Amino acid sequence: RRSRHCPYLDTINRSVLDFDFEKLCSISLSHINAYACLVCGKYFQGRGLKSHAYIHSVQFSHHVFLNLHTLKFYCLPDNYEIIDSSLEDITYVLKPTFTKQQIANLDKQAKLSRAYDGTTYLPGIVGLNNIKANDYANAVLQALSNVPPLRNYFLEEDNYKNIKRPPGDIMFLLVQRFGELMRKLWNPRNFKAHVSPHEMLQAVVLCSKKTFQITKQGDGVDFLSWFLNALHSALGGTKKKKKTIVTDVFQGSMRIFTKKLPHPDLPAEEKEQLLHNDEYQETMVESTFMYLTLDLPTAPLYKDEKEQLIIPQVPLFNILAKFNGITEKEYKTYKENFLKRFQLTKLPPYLIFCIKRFTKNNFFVEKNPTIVNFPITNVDLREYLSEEVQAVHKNTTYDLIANIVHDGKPSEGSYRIHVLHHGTGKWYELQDLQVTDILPQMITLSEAYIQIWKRR
Amino acid sequence: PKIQQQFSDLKRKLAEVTEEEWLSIPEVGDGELDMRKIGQARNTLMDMRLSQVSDSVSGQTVVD
Amino acid sequence: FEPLVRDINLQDEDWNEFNDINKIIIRQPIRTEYKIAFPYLYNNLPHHVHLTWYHTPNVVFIKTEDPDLPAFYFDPLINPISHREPLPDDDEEFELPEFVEPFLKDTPLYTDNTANGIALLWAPRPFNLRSGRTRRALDIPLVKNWYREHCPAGQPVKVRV
Amino acid sequence: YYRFNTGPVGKGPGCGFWAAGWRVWLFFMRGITPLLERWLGNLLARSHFDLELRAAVMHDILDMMPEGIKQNKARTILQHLSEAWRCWKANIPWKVPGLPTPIENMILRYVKAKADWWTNTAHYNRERIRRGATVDKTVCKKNLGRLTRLYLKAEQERQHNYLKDGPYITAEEAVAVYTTTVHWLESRRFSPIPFPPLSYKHDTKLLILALERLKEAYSVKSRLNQSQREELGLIEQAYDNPHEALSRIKRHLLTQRAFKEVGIEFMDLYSHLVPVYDVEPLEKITDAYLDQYLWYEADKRRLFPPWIKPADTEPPPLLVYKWCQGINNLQDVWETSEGECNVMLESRFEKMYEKIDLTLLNRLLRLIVDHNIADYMTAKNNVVINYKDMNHTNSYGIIRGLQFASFIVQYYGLVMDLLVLGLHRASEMAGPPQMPNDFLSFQDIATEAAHPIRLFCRYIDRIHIFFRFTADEARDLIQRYLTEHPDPNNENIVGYNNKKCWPRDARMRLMKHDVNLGRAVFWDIKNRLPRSVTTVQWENSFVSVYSKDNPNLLFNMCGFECRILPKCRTSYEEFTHKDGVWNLQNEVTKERTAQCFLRVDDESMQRFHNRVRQILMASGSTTFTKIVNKWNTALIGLMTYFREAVV
Amino acid sequence: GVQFHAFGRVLSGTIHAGQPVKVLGENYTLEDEEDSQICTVGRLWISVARYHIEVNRVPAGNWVLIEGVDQPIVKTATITEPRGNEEAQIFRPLKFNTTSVIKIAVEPVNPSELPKMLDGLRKVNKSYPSLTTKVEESGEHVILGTGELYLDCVMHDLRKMYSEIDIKVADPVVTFCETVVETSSLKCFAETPNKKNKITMIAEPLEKGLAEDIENEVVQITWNRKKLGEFFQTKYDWDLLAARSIWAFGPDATGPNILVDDTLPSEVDKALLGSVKDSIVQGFQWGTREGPLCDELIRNVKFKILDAVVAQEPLHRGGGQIIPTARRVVYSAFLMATPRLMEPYYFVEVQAPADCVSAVYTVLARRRGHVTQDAPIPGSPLYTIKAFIPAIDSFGFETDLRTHTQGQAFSLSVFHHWQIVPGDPLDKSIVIRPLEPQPAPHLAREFMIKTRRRKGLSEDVSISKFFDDP
Amino acid sequence: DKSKELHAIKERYLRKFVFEWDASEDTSIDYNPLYKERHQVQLLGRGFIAGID
Repeated sequence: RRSRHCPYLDTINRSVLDFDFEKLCSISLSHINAYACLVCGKYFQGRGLKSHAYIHSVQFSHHVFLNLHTLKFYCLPDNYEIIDSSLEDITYVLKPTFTKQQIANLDKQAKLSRAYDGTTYLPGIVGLNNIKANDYANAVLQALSNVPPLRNYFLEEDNYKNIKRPPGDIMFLLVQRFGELMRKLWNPRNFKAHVSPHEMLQAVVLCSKKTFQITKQGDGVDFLSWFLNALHSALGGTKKKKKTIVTDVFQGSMRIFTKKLPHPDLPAEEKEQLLHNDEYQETMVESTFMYLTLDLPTAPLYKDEKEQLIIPQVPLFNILAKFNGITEKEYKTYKENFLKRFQLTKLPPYLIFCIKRFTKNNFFVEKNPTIVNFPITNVDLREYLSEEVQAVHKNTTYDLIANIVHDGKPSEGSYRIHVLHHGTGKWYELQDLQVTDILPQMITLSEAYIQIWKRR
Repeated sequence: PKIQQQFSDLKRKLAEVTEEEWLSIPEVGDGELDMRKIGQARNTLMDMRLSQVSDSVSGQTVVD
Repeated sequence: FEPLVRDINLQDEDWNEFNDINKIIIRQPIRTEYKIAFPYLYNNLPHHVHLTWYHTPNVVFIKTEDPDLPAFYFDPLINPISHREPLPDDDEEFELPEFVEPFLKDTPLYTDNTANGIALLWAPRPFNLRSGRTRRALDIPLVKNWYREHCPAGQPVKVRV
Repeated sequence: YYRFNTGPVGKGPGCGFWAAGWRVWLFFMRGITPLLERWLGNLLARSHFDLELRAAVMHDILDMMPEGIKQNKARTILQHLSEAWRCWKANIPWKVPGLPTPIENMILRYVKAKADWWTNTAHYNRERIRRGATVDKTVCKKNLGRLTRLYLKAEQERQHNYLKDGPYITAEEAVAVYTTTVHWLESRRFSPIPFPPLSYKHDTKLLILALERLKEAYSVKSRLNQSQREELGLIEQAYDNPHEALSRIKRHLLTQRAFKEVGIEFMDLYSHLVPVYDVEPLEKITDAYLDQYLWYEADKRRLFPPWIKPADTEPPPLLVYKWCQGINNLQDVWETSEGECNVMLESRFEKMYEKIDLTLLNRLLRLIVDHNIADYMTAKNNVVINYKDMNHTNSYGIIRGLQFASFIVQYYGLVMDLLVLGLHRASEMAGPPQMPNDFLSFQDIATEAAHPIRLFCRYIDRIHIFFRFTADEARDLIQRYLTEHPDPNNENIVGYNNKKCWPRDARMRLMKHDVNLGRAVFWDIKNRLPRSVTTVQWENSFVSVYSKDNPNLLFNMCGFECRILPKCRTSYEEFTHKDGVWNLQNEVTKERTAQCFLRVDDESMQRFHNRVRQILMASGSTTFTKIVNKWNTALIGLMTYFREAVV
Repeated sequence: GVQFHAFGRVLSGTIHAGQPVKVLGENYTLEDEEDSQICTVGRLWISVARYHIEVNRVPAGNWVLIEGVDQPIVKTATITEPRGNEEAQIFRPLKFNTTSVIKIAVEPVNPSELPKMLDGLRKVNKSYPSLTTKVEESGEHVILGTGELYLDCVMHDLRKMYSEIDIKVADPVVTFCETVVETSSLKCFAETPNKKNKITMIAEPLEKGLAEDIENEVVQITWNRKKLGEFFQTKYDWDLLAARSIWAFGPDATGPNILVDDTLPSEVDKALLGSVKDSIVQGFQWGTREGPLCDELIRNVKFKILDAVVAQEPLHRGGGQIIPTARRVVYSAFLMATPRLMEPYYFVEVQAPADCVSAVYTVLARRRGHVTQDAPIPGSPLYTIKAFIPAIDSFGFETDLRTHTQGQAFSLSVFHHWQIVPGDPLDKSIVIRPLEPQPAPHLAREFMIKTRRRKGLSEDVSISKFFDDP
Repeated sequence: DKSKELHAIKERYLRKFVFEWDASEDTSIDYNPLYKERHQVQLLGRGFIAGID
């Protein structure tokens, strides 16, 4: 009755509405029947008289509240639900829902999405606030959200709402919180120009047993591996369904034709005995390589005639050729010389490579500064694939989609992400909360740590 | 790792040096990445932009 | 003893909103006893603080003082009981068989060892039990219970130390 | 005793209760028995990683080497290893093409192990020295040498990365900064300082002053080096023919755009190592003449602004005293009744000297200094830093050793201040061009309250801005900071920097509004100056606020940790004029409106303790009179600088 | 410690595993069913002590430990049948024996883990029935509690079972309550915004015993007009006309405040006042719940609306304007009449040997508490000394009593009643100290100031704070 | 005592083979009288401590 004629609706402060943090009441501290205030900014509980919301509305004169679950704008002091379609922006920002077709037009991103504040922006290129030392997790999240597979999967709540997870499990929050962050980071009409990873980072901290917290920064490669494993174990529900969205979009098959060496301190006869008695035999132990740890070579620690810059460069093809069948690698296992050799059996649609640029010395932990001369336009791994199914993989022209570089000293270091945005062609480099523009030639200059390439 | 163990892997392969190799050791008394190219290009662009800005100055003096 | 975990100085915190002295109402100073008794309520960060058992009911056992007195007798120490029931009348036929008697009619309500036996119920552990294993001579400290109890009143500083 | 000896049995020797002691000694014997039994049975039967690694490598090479080559080539292999070690310690490549590949691999592995061990040892020794461990002169010398070599290698790597990564400052940001500086100069109408004319009126005076200032460094010592002797001879020759010396200086300035190698040594400060760059003698003379001329021209033309603090007019302690006096001189500088809060942010430009773009410096100085002179100064800023066997180039950092650093650093600081303070605020603080305002003074009382920024003193690489934010302004700034950086867990106060020197009663008190407003002011100051040029870190800085919940406004200027406590909050506390206290009265009423309690900053005390420790340790064979003179000089400096605060 | 298993007995029906239920919350009224949460109960066990036994269904009468309805079950709830029984009510909320008066602010040592601590606080609030938790305007995480060992157990569960982080707990305090002593100083004329309405209320302390009669539910306003009027005119000796104009019951349903419609019919229309009667009652309840002095519940008062001006249109009269005006008028009335803070006094029954009763009396002397009655236990040598020590200074009293008696005396506590603070709350002539206990006469002003500082409210509450003229 | 009690309240708010343990290392110096002079354990007039006469 009183709807569509609410005078109090003309006092909502859109600028102060930030629905990123936890959805709890101001005084009640209860997550049930919450109702945020569209004027007072904060969120209270209840939707009627004798409830905290009515008291907060009467006392502070803030006479417009929206229920965080019912998604309806109501005049709490008068208990008269309002009806105004001009307020749909608040509901969209609170609950970002992507249409069936809008979740596929992400490549048709032409117009820049201007936030409700005074800042034009583009969806996907958004900063996650660096709450203490959250740089590694923020970078990993902003890079994983770039992949259209994962972004599309997390942009549809139906794809994960009906997952049969055990009732007494907390890991399901990671699959639920990451979806909210992915949806918010792709909002075309977000009230602000950035999204806070507070909820997702807190969930990650809780669901990791005091590992990769927001207080002390962690390794980007380790954080990415842990997040991928948690998403793969959380996407599946009440079964061993290995065909998860993450497992299908970023996990491939590698066939490690590995072997071992008999002994370094043995004569020809004793070595040949183990070489023939299957004690130094070659075996195929093909596994699922979700991340290919392409190891960079250690810096020579010596100058030369060439290389006016004293930073030892290295080509990507030589770096990635180690995983090929021909290139053999040795593992210094206990009381054995595990001389192995890998071979990529099957390539994932979005290969994720993480170059281990940091190692541990005999008395410290140094970071290798060698640069990875990786062309960021076109590349093919068919020159390093397995000969058995070389022609089986029709598509092999992979292009890098996102690079995360950890600049600075190992102890005190910053984690910057250089991501190649779709829609346009600019490969923007994003800080914790600063979005800049990076030249494509400059992308291959900064020492990359984790890279994700699309196979096209 | 023992100091010996440290150089153990090298010492094992070090025996492969031939007699000529172990006797020719002299007395100690006697495409590609162009890293500087991008830096030079950026510096030139910045200098050109500044000079364009500096071309709008009013009374900058110069003694030949 | 020396602190298990190093404790920062008082000045390490600077008038925090929950640490402002100008807001705490002071009635009595919380001594170390009042903190060691309720560690979880009167000690911030009580890491590895073993709780203590609440008061067990008082053992109101009137110890004997004279063997002449009977075993189960109302001693003067026990406070007197003030003697101030819809009992059915005897007009009915509630008659018991001639063989009905109390179970221990022949057994007396007191005995020579009865009072002494009831005394051993409340006693130091070796006296409390009636069957034990012969422990080692060195493994039987005859003075541990004295030290464990509170120090005697008016003792010199050396004895207290 | 105290239990048994009671009643009729008094003190005596008859106590025969020995079970407890018997048990204790039986337990002690049972515990001791295994050790003594093992000893008796055994009786009756029948930090240095460098030397160790070198010995291991030598043993491995010798055992691998044949007997036909181990007669004399072992010394050759040792010499090759020594050459490899000295090569990695000076960035000089070790190239032995005539050596076996396995031998080269072993040498490289040994060099890497020794480098890691040396780096770890140097880091540990530097940490121990900073903490205050007990060392000697040899250990201190070795640690200083290793630290200097490591710093030189790190600086070479940083310069190489800067060349590889290009200029950090973007073109758009640089253009905007240049436009702002040009607008500021045009508003100030600063006439550029031309090249020194052929008949400058005060050329002889400036040359003599520069020669005197350069000669004063060469104190009468036991002897002087050959380079020092040549420098003294050149100084004498300049003092002999001033006209010819000035002509040579002008010729070098107009032509010598490629100087020689400038040496680099590190002063053995216990806490903060600092470099000592020595320019070439003729180059040093030319630089000193240029610096004196530029300083005189800037003073004549009023190039440097008043808020640039270090000057001859006010010594640093007087600068702190003047800042304290002028803080209370602002209208209603303490009236928190209306909810107003005043925040004085103390910050420093981290790596300001190191992160100075040479190209930007050349493009900016040309707007003020003579174009030829600016180009000469920019070229001099680029040199080959030479130290022992290590030589590296410089492209992204101004050399502090050059005599022209003062003018260059002053111009860079002025540009940074104009960026931070803003165009309108800087104009109001410098007054009209016709009648410029004095230091820490506004042209009018209305112009003092025209913006939150009220007082600001741009010291050398150390900023300090006093902002009197109104209640509405403080609320708006807090809202903006929360919008751009929300902290719903109330974690803003988890990192606020308070002064542990002052007691807990006088410190910032870390309130809810106070901490948030301080963080907002720090962010707004940091968000003004671009991070590409120079960024004031939120950790090493300090934002202190005074409000209804914070009664004391604490500041740390010129190494004197002060704490102004207004009398409005210092009531019921009589004034006892101790030496440490500094009664800061009013301006018009002349009454004591506050009391600026002062104390020596902990950094100054640490520096004094380090100097005393160095003097005691580096005494050595010096006579007791020399040590006494050094101690007297240190004490005189400490007492004369912190005249009052020392009590 | 992650999931919660609600426990109750089926009054009817048969709850079975996997059944969809409609768990009506503690405030799921019939008019506003918004508190309902349709859930799917499942996997319920039987009520065993140390090893629960599962079951498929639960017949009406047995005690069922459901598993899944815990999401909306904060304190107490009644599980109903969805799609049916549309005319249903929620079982009445629990009425506890005693009232919680102790308050303790808690904050994490590391503010990073605040969400974990607040989640644990919500869980422990659900666990303990009488536990009350809230966040005040000062941001403190105050949690109530009956005594001392109660709160010790609450913390030993909060910091070690639910939220494994370390939490810092402030010094325990006592939830003070406001109270008026004298009558209203003058008539307070409070007006609603836009000046459409002008209410007026005169405050007066309630007759002795009537507060304890209302709080004991003896005088139930739920009864009809006749019974309440008789119980007020006879027991309370109120005028037969005055007792026939009651409006509400102060802060709660059973509250120590009485709202009386003392409007003269010659000046105020009964129907027009009734049009604002609901708003006036809501405002009075909110004010009595809040309090004008230290933001605390006001007890033992009888606020009477002397008169009121009411506009015609509901747009101008009532709605969102009468309630704030009502709260302002209530605060002004409770402040104009000479107020006084009240503190909880906890009855303590120390059972000690008669040889040590003197030490028990000596211990209670230093806590501003009188030994009400001493008496020996019939048949037992140990006497049972009974006292009433104020709760404010009663923190740690058990440890002192059991320490001064060498561990031969134990005592308990329960909030028997409330007493007025010795001093005056609105006394600006009394100084305070940061670490020196205020003397006996300087307690009320110190209590008021320290409460308004801890709660973060304005440090000054003058008689002309909420008044219309200022 | 009283001054000591106030100081304690404020505080709460904010080689050589030594044979005999010196009295400095002793405890039980309590400002409060209730925790300093406490009623002894009188065992109902029929018991006492051990060892003493």
